[PDB]
Amino acid sequence: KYVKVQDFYDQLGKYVLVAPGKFSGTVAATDLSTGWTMAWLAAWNYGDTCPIMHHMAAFPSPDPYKEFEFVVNTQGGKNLFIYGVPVTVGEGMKIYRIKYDGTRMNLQRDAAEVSGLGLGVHVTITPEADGYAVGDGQKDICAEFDRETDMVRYAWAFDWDPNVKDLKRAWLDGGTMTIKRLKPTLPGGRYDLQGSKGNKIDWELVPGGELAIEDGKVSGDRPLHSVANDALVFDPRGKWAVASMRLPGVCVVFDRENQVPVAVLAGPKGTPSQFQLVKVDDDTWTVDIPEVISAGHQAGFSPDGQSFLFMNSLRQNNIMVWDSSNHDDPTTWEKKAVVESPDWRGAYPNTFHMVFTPDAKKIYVTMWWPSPTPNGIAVIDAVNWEVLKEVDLGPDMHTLAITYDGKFVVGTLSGYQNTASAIVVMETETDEVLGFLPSPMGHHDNVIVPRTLEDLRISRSTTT
Amino acid sequence: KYVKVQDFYDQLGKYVLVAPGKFSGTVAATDLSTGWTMAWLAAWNYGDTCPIMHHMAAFPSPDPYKEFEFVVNTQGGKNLFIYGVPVTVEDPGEGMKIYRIKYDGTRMNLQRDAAEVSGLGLGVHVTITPEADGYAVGDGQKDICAEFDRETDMVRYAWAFDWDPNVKDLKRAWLDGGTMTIKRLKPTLPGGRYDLQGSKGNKIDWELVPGGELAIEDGKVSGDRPLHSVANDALVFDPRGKWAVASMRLPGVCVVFDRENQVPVAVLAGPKGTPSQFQLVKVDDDTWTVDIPEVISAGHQAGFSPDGQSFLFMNSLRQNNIMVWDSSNHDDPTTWEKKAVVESPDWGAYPNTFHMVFTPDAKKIYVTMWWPSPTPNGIAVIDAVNWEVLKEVDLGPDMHTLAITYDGKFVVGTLSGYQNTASAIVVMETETDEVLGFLPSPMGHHDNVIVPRTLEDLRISRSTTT
Ligand SMILES: [Cu+2]
Ligand SMILES: [Cu+2]
Ligand SMILES: [Cu+2]
Ligand SMILES: [Cu+2]
Ligand SMILES: [Cu+2]
Ligand SMILES: [Cu+2]
Ligand SMILES: [Cu+2]
Ligand SMILES: [Cu+2]
Ligand SMILES: [Cu+2]
Ligand SMILES: [Cu+2]
Ligand SMILES: [Cu+2]
Ligand SMILES: [Cu+2]
Ligand SMILES: [Cu+2]
Ligand SMILES: [Cu+2]
Ligand SMILES: [Cu+2]
Repeated sequence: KYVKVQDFYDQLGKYVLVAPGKFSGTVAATDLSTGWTMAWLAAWNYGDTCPIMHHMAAFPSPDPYKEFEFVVNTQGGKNLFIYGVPVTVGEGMKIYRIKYDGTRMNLQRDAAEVSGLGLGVHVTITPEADGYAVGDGQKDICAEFDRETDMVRYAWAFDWDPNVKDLKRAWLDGGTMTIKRLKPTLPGGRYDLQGSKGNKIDWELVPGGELAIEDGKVSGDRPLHSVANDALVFDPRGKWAVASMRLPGVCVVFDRENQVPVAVLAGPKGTPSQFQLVKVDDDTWTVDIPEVISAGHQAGFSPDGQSFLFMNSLRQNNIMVWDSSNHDDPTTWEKKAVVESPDWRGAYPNTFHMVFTPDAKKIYVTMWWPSPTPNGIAVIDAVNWEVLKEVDLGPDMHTLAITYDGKFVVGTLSGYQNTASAIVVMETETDEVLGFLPSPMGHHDNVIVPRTLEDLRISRSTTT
Repeated sequence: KYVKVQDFYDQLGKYVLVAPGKFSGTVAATDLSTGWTMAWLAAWNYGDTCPIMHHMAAFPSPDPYKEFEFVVNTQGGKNLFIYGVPVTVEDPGEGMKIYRIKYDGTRMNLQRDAAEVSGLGLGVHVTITPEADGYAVGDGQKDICAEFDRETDMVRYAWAFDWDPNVKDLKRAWLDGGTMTIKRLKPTLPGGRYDLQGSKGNKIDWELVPGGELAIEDGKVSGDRPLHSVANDALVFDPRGKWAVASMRLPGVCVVFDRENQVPVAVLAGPKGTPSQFQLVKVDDDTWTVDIPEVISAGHQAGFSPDGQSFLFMNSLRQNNIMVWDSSNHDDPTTWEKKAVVESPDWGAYPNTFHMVFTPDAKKIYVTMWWPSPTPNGIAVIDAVNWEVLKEVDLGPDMHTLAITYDGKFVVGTLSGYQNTASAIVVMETETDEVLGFLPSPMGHHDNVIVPRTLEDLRISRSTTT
């Protein structure tokens, strides 16, 4: 007579959802098979004073219900003032290490404290699970870190040198981006880059962002020199990592072990496949970009690593795909398809998160707009590189994760920090929305805890 | 062939849940007909220094999807060190804020701290007046309660309470009895305002915990005046109007008050094998006393059936039961006689039974069964016509409040993981009392409400019970 919600959870299998809350200041893991919050943690409790918990990634655990670790970072400073919240008040850029122990979440350490390097945007796990990487776009630094020591393996620092020394034309009329090896300054191999240290801009570029800096609405010490770095993502086949740079519309493919950049991929339609990487000294490389056609954002590899994706955003909205089958040489990576839609012609929507099915035949991609247009999810034919369908969901759509058996896509909507928020679930057989679960959180990220190294091919490792 | 969770919600109705988060420092509204959080707020975002969001009560609105308003308080100080979380801030904000918050159909807005308006900060239960024309808050660290005007946030009246133990050692301070003083608390600053914000007036440094009466007796509760505590909890209202009843955990008595004339009228004695009442004696225009010979159990949960004929006060700890008064004589609460106890062979020291909700017809009540970790907590279903336990169901760690859908169809509760482990929203239907399931809830809720539509709704919301 009465409808039981456990009938709903039962289909989804034995999977743990974890998501950070941005302005809520909490991080929260959820049992998708019973509907319980297994545990949550509020950073304010540990003396954090802008706990804007931002991006996160979970390491594989052979049994998440007994134990899992993940990495979650924060933002602070003037990131507080960006959204709808009439705030009346900490630099953020903390890299917290946290273990769920079968019962509670336990803060283990701040790794930006250990390493000396604080970084505010995407967190990713290595394909080996022996490390993680973070990027930040206020400092324009990404680094891989060791799992065991929380020390930096390599860090890279990026600078824009505009052709036109004015914020309106700084990117459009092109210029030169410098790829620089960033080395420690402090005793014991530590950096002096915690919190604010080394910010070029006093807050992260939000969506629609590149215009705000162009038009001068974004203060800081060096905005003419921003490239806004977002993510360092991983080739699921090892060796390579790719740093995405939002403003000049490029990714750089780094060699992981040899600690060198190897290819610079060009994002927009109307550019070749790659630009031309140019060694200056041992620590320094450059790349010429005659004009920037569009700012890009989302990047990621298919889980077999045959395919490599960048989202152009705003000036163009599409998905750029490269042929990445040659594991051997990323200089040989060539454009193979572009994903466009008639519905992508305007300034919005934008496509800033994704997940693949494990068989590499579909992607699911978020579709973002400011209030009030509702946001949603496009389904991508990842073989034919075609839009299959677009379902509208609601306000402020963020990330997408997928249960590892390929069956459900678990997403977050985060209400611009001030309105409706939720977890949406979508089955992947016929892509019907099964519905929404209460998520009183500002999530800009979400994971299902993975069990295996292979699981990470579709977690927060290969894509953001 | 897939189950849609939308079908779960489609049955629930057009109801809107609100719960505060305690150590999560957040408050959220959930739409029970869709799954969505409608909005959430994070107090830290407003320079709140200890955002332990604590008790809440919501005002009726013709359409809560268009607008509702609520009241939410905070705790600060050594309350932070109470739980399993190894908080690291040693010298936290004082809490005792009283937030007025409006949901405008899109978001939550912090209106004002009513405790800054009035000068009177209070940390425990928050309840709405049944004319919905104000609210009340109580507090067991400073043992004061008070009704506020909804429109000015100024105090209508405030009562301080103080204990004078027969035997002046913390072990015997309540068991060997004593005398409680009820004192009219008048404002001492310009603008009709009190000087009682933050930790001001604290007699002990934390609200006593369930089972806590022992911990204070043993000298384990620090503070200025631990011997002079009564641990006031709540000021709940007769839904017929007229009376507010104040609950005192350590003496095991509730004081009935005339809300319009601002005098106490009765003192109801909680424990089995005490009379109905104890003699309320008048000293002067501002001061009453009552002698309690000996205090045989601490009490906690206190409130009224939706029709006002019954008033309940749960003994907790030394006895565990539900004490029930014949409260039908709305003209004269000196005539309120005990008519029944509720017992259970499986009640006690624990479980501790510290929240309740009635059905709108006043036929059943759902009461919380609380234990420390790891004993499963849950809900007991009571027969309120016969005064018997019908059923108990096991749910999970750290059960807290109960609300009910206004058609009377779904009890909706919260479990709060001790601030550190599992937490959820619980749905249970009232026709045959089955547990329909759980909804993620990442908060340490000590309260939750369903936003009422009418004045009649409130009789089964945060107004009559806590
Ligand atoms: Cu982000
Ligand atoms: Cu310059
Ligand atoms: Cu991003
Ligand atoms: Cu190879
Ligand atoms: Cu967004
Ligand atoms: Cu973000
Ligand atoms: Cu996002
Ligand atoms: Cu209903
Ligand atoms: Cu309480
Ligand atoms: Cu004394
Ligand atoms: Cu209470
Ligand atoms: Cu009357
Ligand atoms: Cu509790
Ligand atoms: Cu409670
Ligand atoms: Cu409480």
